[PDB]
Amino acid sequence: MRSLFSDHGKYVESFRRFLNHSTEHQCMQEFMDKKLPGIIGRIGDTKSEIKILSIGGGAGEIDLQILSKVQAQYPGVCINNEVVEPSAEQIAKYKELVAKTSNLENVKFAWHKETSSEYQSRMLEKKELQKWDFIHMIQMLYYVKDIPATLKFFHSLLGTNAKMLIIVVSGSSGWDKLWKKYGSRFPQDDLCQYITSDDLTQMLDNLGLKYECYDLLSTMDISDCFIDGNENGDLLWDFLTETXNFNATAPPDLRAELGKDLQEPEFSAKKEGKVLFNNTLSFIVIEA
Ligand SMILES: CCN(CC)Cc1cc(Nc2ccnc3cc(Cl)ccc23)ccc1O
Repeated sequence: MRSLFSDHGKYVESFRRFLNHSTEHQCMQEFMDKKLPGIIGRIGDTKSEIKILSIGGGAGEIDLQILSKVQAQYPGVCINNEVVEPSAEQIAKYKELVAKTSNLENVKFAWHKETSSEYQSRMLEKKELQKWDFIHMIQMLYYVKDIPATLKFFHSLLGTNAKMLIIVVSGSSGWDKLWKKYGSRFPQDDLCQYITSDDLTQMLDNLGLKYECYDLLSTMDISDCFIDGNENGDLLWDFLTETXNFNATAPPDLRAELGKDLQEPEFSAKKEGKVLFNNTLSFIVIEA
């Protein structure tokens, strides 16, 4: 088999179906509306500029919502939103989104086509480290080589009253169960780390950083995954397994097995007929 990250083709397409078959964005949006305002309430205090660093910003749809909340707390204040993203493709999409979005006059965007790691190296050379008021790393620590070094470095970039938000799947999610029970069944992955909020809180504890973690239930409708002849299902199987052509490249044993307990209370829930895989998310807020 081959990590999904490989075939850029389906990698991007399996994710598309994921969002259309999950509550991932609704969950995040819920967090931005109910919890974020309170979290960023003082990051702009005494500042004539608010610096926001988006690590791993994809097309920026969540980025803009966060910006929305920031502007709401600090009307009139210029916002400098820098985005660190290696994909020239995501950057292009992010830009087009920004161009079609109204009420962004007060915001200056900057895109850095590189990984958080490269960004780190480049900054460490500079005469001095620049501070940020808000840094967010949404669903991307999975693709980082050195997580503790990333957490420690970006936390060191936090200014006075600054905050750092991290989002990854929760340790109580179905992903955690899925990775513990079938982890061995798959080959080593130099392109992806299968970590959850449990791994993060452990690293944060040892790092001695102050943080708070909130969990919000989220679901992934994996119904189509149980219909042999279904294009969408097969795509969901790739995402769910972080594997290129899973059904086609995976031992019938692993396949038949997974498709069995993927319907167990252990991994999913059955409501309205649908099979809802546990996609519970964790929102981690770190203080300067
Ligand atoms: C390695 C693990 N899986 C899930 C636990 C994590 C994971 C990755 C993502 N991000 C993505 C996965 C696959 N293709 C993608 C393609 C694009 Cl253009 C942007 C983000 C992607 C989103 C949610 C999520 O939970």
